[PDB]
Amino acid sequence: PVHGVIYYSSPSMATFLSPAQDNLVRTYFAQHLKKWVVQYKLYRNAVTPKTLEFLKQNINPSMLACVDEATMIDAEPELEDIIVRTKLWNFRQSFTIEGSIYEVGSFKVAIANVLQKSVWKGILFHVTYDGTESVDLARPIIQEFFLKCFLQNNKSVTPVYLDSKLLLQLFKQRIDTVS
Amino acid sequence: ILNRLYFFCIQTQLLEVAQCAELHAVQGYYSFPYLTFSKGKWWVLAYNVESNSWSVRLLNAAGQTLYTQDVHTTKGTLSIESFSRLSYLLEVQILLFNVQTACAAPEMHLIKMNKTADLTAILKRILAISRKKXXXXXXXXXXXXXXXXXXXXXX
Amino acid sequence: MSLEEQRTRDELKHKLLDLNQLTICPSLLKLLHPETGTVNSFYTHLKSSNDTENNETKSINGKSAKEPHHSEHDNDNF
Amino acid sequence: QRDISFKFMPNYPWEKAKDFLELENSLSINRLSISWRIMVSNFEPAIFIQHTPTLHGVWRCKDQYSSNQFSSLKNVCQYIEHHINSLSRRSKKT
Amino acid sequence: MQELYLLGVVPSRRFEAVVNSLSKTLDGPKTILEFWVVYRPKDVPPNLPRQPDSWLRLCSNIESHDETDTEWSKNTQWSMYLEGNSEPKREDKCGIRPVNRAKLTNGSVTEFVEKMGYEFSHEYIIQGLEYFFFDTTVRIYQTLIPSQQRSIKPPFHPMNEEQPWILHVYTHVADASNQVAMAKAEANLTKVKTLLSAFCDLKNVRL
Repeated sequence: PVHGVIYYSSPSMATFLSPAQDNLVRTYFAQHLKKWVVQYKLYRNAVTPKTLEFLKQNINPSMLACVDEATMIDAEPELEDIIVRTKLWNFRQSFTIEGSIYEVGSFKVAIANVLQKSVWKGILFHVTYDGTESVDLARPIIQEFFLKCFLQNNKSVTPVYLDSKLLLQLFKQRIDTVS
Repeated sequence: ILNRLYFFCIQTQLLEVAQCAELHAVQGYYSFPYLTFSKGKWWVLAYNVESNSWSVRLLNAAGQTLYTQDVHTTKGTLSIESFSRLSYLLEVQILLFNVQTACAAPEMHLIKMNKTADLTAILKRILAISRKKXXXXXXXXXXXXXXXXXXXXXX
Repeated sequence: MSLEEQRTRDELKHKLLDLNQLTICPSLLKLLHPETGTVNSFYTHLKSSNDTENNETKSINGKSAKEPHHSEHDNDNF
Repeated sequence: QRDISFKFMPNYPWEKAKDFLELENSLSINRLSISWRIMVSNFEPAIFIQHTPTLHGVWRCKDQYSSNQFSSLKNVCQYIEHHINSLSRRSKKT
Repeated sequence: MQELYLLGVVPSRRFEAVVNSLSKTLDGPKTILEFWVVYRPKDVPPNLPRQPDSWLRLCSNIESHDETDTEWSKNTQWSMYLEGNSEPKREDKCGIRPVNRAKLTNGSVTEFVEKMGYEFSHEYIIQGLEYFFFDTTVRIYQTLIPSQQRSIKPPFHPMNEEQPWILHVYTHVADASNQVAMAKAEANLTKVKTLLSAFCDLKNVRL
């Protein structure tokens, strides 16, 4: 279960890739980033940051992240949204990321266009493989086959490693979106 | 809805019959009723069934196509596809001979023998242009059977 | 005669080296001394943890993960 | 009918109960897996055959080659027939 | 989720008869034990609603969990509630208030209220029984004071020597907009009200 992730500057390639796909289609992965800032400054930072995000997960758990700066807490509600809605926390954008993991062969490809409400951000490919052995004897093998289909010129945060880890990584990747 | 069921159950049969020879039935071509099986483990040829009857339609695009009729063409299963493969690779070889004639037109030469069953309607020992089903004939007499095919060529 | 088939087993160890491309070889070599003294792609698809086997002169099972030189008694050299 | 070794491996929900209240819950919509370590080759490995009939809402083969998922038992039979055939051809390969 | 609460005092002098009655005319009893906690917001100036109901209420079933353990405070399951005020001038018919049943699952539980800046406030243990009636359900209250703060060791402290048992009929409307579902709910509670008025005196109460 060795996860992999890549950013790009080349929008709407996967839309052209799916017809080019030669293999099996499966569940359509999608998750939901959201901006959050406290309505008033007094929740400045640290213990009570203006930062917060709820990360909807269409895989299975539907367990929202409840992070006030490095404060993971899974929660199915949703109802917590409405609970937060009283007297707190302004909205502005979610720029949620739809996308559509597929089975292939030895390894599972995953795709997720970042369809911002603000037009667009950048494609975010994801990859998994049964790298049961040492990852560095496997990751280069993974990178052998981004050539098939071919991929070129990109931002490349692809950390070494079941999919739950991605949630922990989301904020880590959310940082890449801060700019 | 019942129409959907009749449409889908046949797929339920064939997919079980799809295990031998990975007929992934890739939908990257078309979702028309005729259906689109793929092949493995490898432009891409596309074996298919619909009438039901034996049929071949390599396409990308839409390339060379031809049909045959072995067996009842109703029930499977896997064994019948095992019959299919034998003639099928031979058909691919014939596609290769057509690649040759496309760029003499054409050689009377044929097999180039390969496995296995003689029950094929494809069929066997194809000559110039039209196939000459007479692989069973002696190689010296195969020229004579080919002459009989030439007699068929007159009409 | 048997030494050739054992050499084929050494070729299987070479296949384990191909898995390395994908120490134990020394102990496997000593096992080769012990033995001399006396489809698979689909197994890789199962890896796609795995198991496999090779006929003649005995049905050794080419289990792999590292590797497990299973064989048949039911002895299985490490 | 053709005499071939196999190993049926039952595990009923009601195998475990300490009272009728547990035996009551033994009967449920739960899947009931059943292993089937059929024995064919005296050399090549036995073909594991999972069987999981859900109550509502079945014959998962697994051999030396790759896993398979059926429904009709007859497909399982012919699936065995591919092995009694092609493996015999493998015996004929050398 | 718009809950439709009801209230009914039960003197302890006659409490057992009510139990023997309800058991013979309702589903259950199911055993009820739970440990409320309130974690207080502390911000100035207004507009903070800072309402007595605005104070948050985490909830946790504790009955199945063993008394001896002391690390239950996080290891136990938890949930979060708001419970807004009942709608104004609501009589005869049952009072109605919004409620939100949040849940959460992590090793970090209580800490989050501090992450919201909230701090410890009043807390109390509930014990009693619930009774099913299709959708509608009636729970009976005992608000025992814990022997120690965040402790689960009996005896727990009664508010008084003769604490009334606080009967509480309720049902949970999926959404206020559906007057149809409101009708079915008001109907069900009406039937319950008739069903147990013979040996108790329920009434609407403002909140």
